[PDB]
Amino acid sequence: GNFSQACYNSAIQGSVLTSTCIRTNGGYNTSSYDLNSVIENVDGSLKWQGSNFIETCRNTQLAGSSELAAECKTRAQQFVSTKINLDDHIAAIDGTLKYE
Amino acid sequence: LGNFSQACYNSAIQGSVLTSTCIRTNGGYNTSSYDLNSVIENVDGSLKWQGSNFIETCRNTQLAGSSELAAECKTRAQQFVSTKINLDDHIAAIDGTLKY
Ligand SMILES: OC[C@H]1O[C@H](O[C@H]2[C@@H](O)[C@H](O)[C@@H](CO)O[C@@H]2O)[C@@H](O)[C@@H](O)[C@@H]1O
Ligand SMILES: OC[C@H]1O[C@H](O[C@H]2[C@@H](O)[C@H](O)[C@@H](CO)O[C@@H]2O)[C@@H](O)[C@@H](O)[C@@H]1O
Repeated sequence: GNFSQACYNSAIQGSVLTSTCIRTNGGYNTSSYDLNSVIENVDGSLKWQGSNFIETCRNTQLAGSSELAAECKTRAQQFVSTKINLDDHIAAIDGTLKYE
Repeated sequence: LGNFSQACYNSAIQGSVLTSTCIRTNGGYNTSSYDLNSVIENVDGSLKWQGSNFIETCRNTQLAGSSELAAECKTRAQQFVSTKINLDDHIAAIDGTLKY
């Protein structure tokens, strides 16, 4: 992961991370990644190893340079605040965001 | 700058998914899909960017023209109204793949 070490100007909109990432040989590339493919809402907590969190979470934002923050529903249908460190698994490879 | 439709053909919408066949940077074609539920919200019956999960409260999605998502979305008063959003605002063709 550790995309924040290779990328700047990051943003979250919905479930999409956008960032400007350095290419292997010099310049930069504007990249995006749909985190809904790799993050699950498990009883109100954002977790890796699943998908589809955006269906039951709201108010997604980037906190700091690499944390996704949101408000997600528990199984009992109550919203709680939750965060996950995207640097755990999101990398930049030759300027493109990828899940590792 | 979005504008995928300038490089893409045979686009279709099914549920929240856009699929299109786009010309690659150096030639040939690639087909890819994009889950618009990641980045479009239903705000009181109107589709808007800067949110997510419109599909939960919208139905009858289709492609209008070459780049417009048309749908019927529920207002706060719980009635379906027609709405459209131009996917060229934010969806681009990047070397033949749809990206935000
Ligand atoms: O329904 C979509 C939802 O399914 C899964 O989440 C379950 C649970 O962990 C959630 O707390 C509640 C919230 O209503 O929904 C499900 O029971 C996950 O796959 C989740 O990512 C997804 O949004
Ligand atoms: O419930 C899912 C729904 O939540 C949000 O939409 C709200 C509002 O704008 C809609 O008009 C009504 C329709 O019932 O629902 C909510 O109150 C948005 O996140 C929307 O994308 C989503 O489908």
